[PDB]
Amino acid sequence: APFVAPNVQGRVIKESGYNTKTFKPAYVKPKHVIDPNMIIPRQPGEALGTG
Amino acid sequence: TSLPNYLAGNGDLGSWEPTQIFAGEADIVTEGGAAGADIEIYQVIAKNAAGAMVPHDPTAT
Repeated sequence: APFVAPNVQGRVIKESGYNTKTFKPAYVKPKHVIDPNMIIPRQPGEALGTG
Repeated sequence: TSLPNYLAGNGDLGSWEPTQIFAGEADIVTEGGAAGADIEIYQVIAKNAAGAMVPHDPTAT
């Protein structure tokens, strides 16, 4: 606090305010196509020879 | 062919990969025209002066 000789009035002290922040989410969208080519060859848990 | 093997060995049956072709969602349009030269699988094709299906090659005058 400021020192002030007791004859004079005194002194006004300033102040301050504040700020704001805002954000927006990004957007993610993957996909897959499913051909017959990704279906027809053999998967590993299938017996050899036949299917 | 004729004799079976009794011994102990090893081998690989082989390997398999997927070959993905499509990349989006357009409509698909197909046609069969007569070819003029040998064309591999999934090769880009042009059309020559006789209306055949020559596989695509630029810088052809």
